[PDB]
Amino acid sequence: QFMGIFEDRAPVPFEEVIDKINAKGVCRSTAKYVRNNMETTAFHRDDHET
Amino acid sequence: RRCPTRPEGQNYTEGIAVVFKENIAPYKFKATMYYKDVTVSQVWFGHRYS
Repeated sequence: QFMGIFEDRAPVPFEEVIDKINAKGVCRSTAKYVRNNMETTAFHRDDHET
Repeated sequence: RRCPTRPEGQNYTEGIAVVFKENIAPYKFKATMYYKDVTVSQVWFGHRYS
C-alpha cells in the first residue's frame, strides 16, 4: 500500500541545460535543487548518477 | 418625346424557409463517475497534542 507519494517539479540548472541537454542530448539522473529553503537532492532508482 | 415606362417589377417566389447557423454548442450527455477517495493520514501523537 502507498502511504504517501511526494511529487515535485524541480528545475534543471543552467549548467545542465547547456552542458548536458543542449550539448550531449542527455540529462542527469540526479535532481539537485532548492526547495523550501533547503538543498534537496534526488537520485533516480536510488542509484548512482548517470 | 417617348415617355419612360415603369419596370415590370421583380417576380417574387413565395415560400417557407428554415435558416440554419453553424453549431457552436457542445454535445452534452449524462455520465457517471465511480471512484474511491483513499486517504492515508500519518499522525504524530505528542505529549499533550496530536
